[PDB]
Amino acid sequence: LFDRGVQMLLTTVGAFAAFSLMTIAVGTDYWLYSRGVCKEEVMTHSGLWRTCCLEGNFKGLCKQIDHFPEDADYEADTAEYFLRAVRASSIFPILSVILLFMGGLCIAASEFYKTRHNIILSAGIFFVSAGLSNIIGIIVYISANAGSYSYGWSFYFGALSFIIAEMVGVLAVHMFIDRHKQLRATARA
Amino acid sequence: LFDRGVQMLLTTVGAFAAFSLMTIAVGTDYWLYSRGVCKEEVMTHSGLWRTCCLEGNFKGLCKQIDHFPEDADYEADTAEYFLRAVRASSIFPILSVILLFMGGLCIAASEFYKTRHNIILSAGIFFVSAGLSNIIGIIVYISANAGSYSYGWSFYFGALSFIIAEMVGVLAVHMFIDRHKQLRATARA
Amino acid sequence: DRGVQMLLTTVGAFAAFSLMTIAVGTDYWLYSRGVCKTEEVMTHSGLWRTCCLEGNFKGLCKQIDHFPEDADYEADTAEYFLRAVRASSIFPILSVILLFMGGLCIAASEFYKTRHNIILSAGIFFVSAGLSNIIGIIVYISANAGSYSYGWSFYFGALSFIIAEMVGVLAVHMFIDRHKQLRATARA
Amino acid sequence: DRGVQMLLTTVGAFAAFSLMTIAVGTDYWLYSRGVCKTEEVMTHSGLWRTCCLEGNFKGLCKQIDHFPEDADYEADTAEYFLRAVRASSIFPILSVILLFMGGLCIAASEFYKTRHNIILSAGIFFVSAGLSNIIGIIVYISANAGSYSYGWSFYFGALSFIIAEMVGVLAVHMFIDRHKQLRATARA
Amino acid sequence: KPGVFSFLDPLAYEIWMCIVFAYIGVSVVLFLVSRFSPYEWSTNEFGIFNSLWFSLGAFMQQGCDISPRSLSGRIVGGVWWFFTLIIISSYTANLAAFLTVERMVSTSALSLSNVAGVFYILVGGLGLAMLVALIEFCYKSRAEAKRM
Amino acid sequence: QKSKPGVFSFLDPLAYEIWMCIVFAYIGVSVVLFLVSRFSPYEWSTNEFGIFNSLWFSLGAFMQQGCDISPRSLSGRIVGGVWWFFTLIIISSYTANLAAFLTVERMTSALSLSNVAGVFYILVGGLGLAMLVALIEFCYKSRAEAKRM
Amino acid sequence: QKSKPGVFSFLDPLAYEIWMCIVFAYIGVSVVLFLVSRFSPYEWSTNEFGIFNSLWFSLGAFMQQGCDISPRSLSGRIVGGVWWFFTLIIISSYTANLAAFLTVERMTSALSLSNVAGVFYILVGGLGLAMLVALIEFCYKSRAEAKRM
Amino acid sequence: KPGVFSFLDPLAYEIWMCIVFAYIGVSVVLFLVSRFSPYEWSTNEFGIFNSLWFSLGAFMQQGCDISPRSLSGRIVGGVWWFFTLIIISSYTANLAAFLTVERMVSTSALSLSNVAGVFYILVGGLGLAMLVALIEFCYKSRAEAKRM
Ligand SMILES: [Cl-]
Ligand SMILES: [Cl-]
Ligand SMILES: [Cl-]
Ligand SMILES: [Cl-]
Repeated sequence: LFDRGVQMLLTTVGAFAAFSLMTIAVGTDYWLYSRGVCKEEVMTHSGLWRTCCLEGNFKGLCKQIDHFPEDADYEADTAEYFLRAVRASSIFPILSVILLFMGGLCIAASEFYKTRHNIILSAGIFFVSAGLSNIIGIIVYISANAGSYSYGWSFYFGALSFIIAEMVGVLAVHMFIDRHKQLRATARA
Repeated sequence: LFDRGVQMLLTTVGAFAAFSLMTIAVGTDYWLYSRGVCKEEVMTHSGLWRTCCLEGNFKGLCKQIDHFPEDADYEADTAEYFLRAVRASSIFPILSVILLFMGGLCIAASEFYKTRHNIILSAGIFFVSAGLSNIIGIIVYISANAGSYSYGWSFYFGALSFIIAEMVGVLAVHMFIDRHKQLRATARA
Repeated sequence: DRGVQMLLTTVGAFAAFSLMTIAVGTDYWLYSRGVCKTEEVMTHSGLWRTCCLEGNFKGLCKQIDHFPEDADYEADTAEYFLRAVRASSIFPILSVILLFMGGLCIAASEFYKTRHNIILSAGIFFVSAGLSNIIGIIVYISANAGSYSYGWSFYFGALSFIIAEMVGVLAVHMFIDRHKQLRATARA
Repeated sequence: DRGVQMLLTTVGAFAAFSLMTIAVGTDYWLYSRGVCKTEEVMTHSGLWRTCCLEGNFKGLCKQIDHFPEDADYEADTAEYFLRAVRASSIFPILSVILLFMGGLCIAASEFYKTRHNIILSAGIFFVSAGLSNIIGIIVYISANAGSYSYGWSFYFGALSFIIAEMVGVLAVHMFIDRHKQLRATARA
Repeated sequence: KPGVFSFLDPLAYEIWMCIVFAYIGVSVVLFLVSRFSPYEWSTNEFGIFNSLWFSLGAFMQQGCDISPRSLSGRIVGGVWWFFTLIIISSYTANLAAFLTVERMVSTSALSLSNVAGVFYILVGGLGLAMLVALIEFCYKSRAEAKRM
Repeated sequence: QKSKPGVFSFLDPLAYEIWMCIVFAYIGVSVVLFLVSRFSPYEWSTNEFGIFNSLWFSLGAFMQQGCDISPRSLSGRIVGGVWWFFTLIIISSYTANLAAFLTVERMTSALSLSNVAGVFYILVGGLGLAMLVALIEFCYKSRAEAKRM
Repeated sequence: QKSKPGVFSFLDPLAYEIWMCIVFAYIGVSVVLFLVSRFSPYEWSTNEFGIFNSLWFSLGAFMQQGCDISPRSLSGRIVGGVWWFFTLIIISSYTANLAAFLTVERMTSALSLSNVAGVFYILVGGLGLAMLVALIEFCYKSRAEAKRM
Repeated sequence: KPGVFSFLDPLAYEIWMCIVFAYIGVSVVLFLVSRFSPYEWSTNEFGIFNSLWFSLGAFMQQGCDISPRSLSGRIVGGVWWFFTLIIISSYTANLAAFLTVERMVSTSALSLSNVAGVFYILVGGLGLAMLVALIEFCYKSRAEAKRM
């Protein structure tokens, strides 16, 4: 919002925080609390890949999430199988992770060859796209889950990561705006 | 829309036409076509005051409209009695007639003592108010009637009179606008 | 005029404060049928007690019980929070306090003509008192929900809110006018 | 550019006219199951005749009867007016005529460069042809109402409407540009 | 077999007629109060043509290029706004009631036959607008050609 | 049996307490918008939100009729946003409860004029009131102009 | 049994033919508005209703999102009025038929995200498309600026 | 006994959360496409603060002081408009369904208890707005008094 050194640090720490939160969300199996089987229905905590027992006879037992169930799955249309494939792959959370990492790489590389103002713009675009990918992944996850339950901290770690991504993306575009604004003043000099 | 002599003539003939149509509507008993008794249910034509038989055993027999029926009317609150009184009196169509006549008197009187520009404004106000009174009378009539049928030409004579009243009222205000606009030009020079 | 506006502001502030004080103290908020000194009979109730009307025990007041724990029920905590808010009548009382503070600021503004921020504080107090009145009305009706009519004490409170809003508007007009006149001299 | 814009306009006008002419003449407007040459079998129908498909009498066309007077029914006259409108196909045909007239105006404009009102007439003709296409589509679907799919003849007509509106927009751009260039010379 | 103009069913014909009359009265009164006073001469663009446009936009709940600024004009606009809000909500609520009650009678989606009438009105209005524009263009061109 | 609808039966979907609180909330919103738009001498004005203009803006927002002016400061925009959300919820609630009333009858046909006679009466009363106010202003200025001259 | 709602199940209240004709009518209205606003050389422009602006005005009118510009001529106002009436009727019909669908189930609970997943997908697709278009314009101007210099 | 925030029932909580996220994403993208290009420097008043205001007004279907003029900004605005129209119609339709189904279960008017939460939100927003205005006034006065 003011000066340049503080804005650099704020954007860098925001990128690092969003990347860490999204990576933790991807790698941790606390996205949903619901009754289920982890091998009789009992309370479970589930993520993107595996679900583990909570307060059951065998606590701490994890099994891979059944994305394409066997034994007469009743089939589905191309749209529903496609959604199941996007859910199983979790590409959009991973795509968000990749875009956040590449935006951070652009921000770090902007220290070297500071005349290349197109790097900061690319970082801003990357962070905005990472937020959009996060939104799509959240919608896909909720839709696949739905069809009593609670959302865990890894789901809300992803929600917070999306928010930080847009705020960091907003700051990066401001720098591109200010860097080109500064170039107009000196040329007029 | 242009000149002054034609606008005078247009406003005068509009006032005369609206007054004649409203007076014909008030004094003629063709406002509604419905089955009823004019002394067994038969097709009837009814107005504001009396209803007469149509294609019955005794055609052309008229009786006064029962506004406050006898023989266990079941009564009502003050609101419905007040509505029935406004219906029976028909003070809004008659008030519209009076306002139209007074606006016409102002328009005719405006030619004598032409310096009194406030007369034309008064005529415009009278015509606008006559239209508003016509609207209220129509709403009261339709509400009281409905509390298969068709509306006759006397009802639509009143509808046309309201339209002419507003158009004549619009023209009268234009004259007041132009008369005072003309006084500014001559004072400017 | 400055004098007329100040007179209108002080009269309105006093009227709003007095109406709200009388509404909080009186018992004609609601007419409804209910038991007394706990037979159905029409009564009148306020914010702290209900009294029988035209009954066998006419004229006898019984304190309103805001926690009907006969069955010892709690359900959710939102109901208990609402009941605690309603029983204390914290919002009508806060509206009274804010009206009194605004009147105090208006009175003290005469002593210190140089200090223009007192008028602004009075305006803020009056607007906040009106908002407190709004919240209190909402809470009262909601608590009543979980035939009847509203008595003149209820409309004493409602009329107090409208007056407090107007006097708050007038006070802000004075803060603006004082700053405008100061700048007309400063620019000149 | 003047040349590029004129070439685009004439190509679009020709394409819209040809698509609408083919849509009106062909029989792949709707796929539905129905009897022929008056057994249920899937057929294809256009605006004048319906022909059996993959059936015992596959390839045989029967004229569509637009007045199902088996029971000698009339009901209201709005239905009869709608059937008369649909049976004649007056609106798709009028769209074809308007497209042809607009193309004629576009072609004749080269001969008379001085006359700028021909371009405006061509634009009006193209826009009116699009509107005629809209009304015809609405009438056709409404008549069908009183499983199925739409064939490529239906979408030939739909694609004709979009092209006609675009070429009409381009033609109006030329009428504007011709008048602007005339005034630049006149002012200069 | 829904009628062509069956989209008008939720309100009675008397309501539609009175809506037209009320619209005319509101437009006329707005023009009267906005323009009659020589002492306000004007600071507002509310002629009879602009008043009718304002009232039509208000009933359709669409954007306004101008809004009344005086007390009387704002009174007229406010009462017209209240009337419009009530009437439009009533239309939507009665349409929902019609469709729901027809659904529980012992396909689902609305068909084009239910709104063909509003489509016809729209296209007829487009045609009338084009005719008005071309007539104005022709009259202006004749005036200009005869002028010089 | 179904009785003849009352004159002001269009207010039925919402309870009388809701209408009263809507009026109170409208007054409070208008006053607070005027206060936060104009009290600060450092904003002198940049905006146009006087008391009359604030009342007009709030009335237009509740009737969803757009705005000739829009707040630009953070606090004015907070007021506008909360008023917008309130208006959306309340109008949707009116429409939904009216639909429920018209669908299920307790103890379907087209709405008759008697269902909306009251809003027609209010409209015509408002037109007459505006006419009276405009005439009174004109008459006041006509005497004042002649008095000065 | 009740099946899981489809992705684009928010289009269910209106038939596919209605949506197709809505698109066609929107195109026709935009083209006619542009034609009647700008063809006449005697109006040269006084208005701002080019083809792009006319499309924007018609889109805003259908979504009931106001207008940065409003037509001023008689013919443009006729186009705007008929489009407004059409939009009012169609939007009310969508809402009413959705209410009927949600009330009576053939062969009540809160709407789940699956009921409206498709609008979210379309929204994010539009955001990505706008980003791509803006980037392509910027890249085109960056090469063109350097080319000239 | 309706809950305080029972006006939010017709839509699930996931829909509300996604509405907030979509609003944020739309505002950010609108600011990005409106302002990032030095070649458009600006001709539009679409900063991040103004873009959020535009998106909020668009979702609430209220008036706009500004509207996008460029192609990308108009794309963002159009898709947001479509989203808003669908979502608001869905809220109204599901509320009507809730009320009708509750009515056909073996008083009638909506009570203040059904909508007390929106009133609480409105008054809390008025208080927060006043606090923001007074804090800004105090900070500016301290800045001015210390300046001279
Ligand atoms: Cl996992
Ligand atoms: Cl008679
Ligand atoms: Cl008490
Ligand atoms: Cl054929």
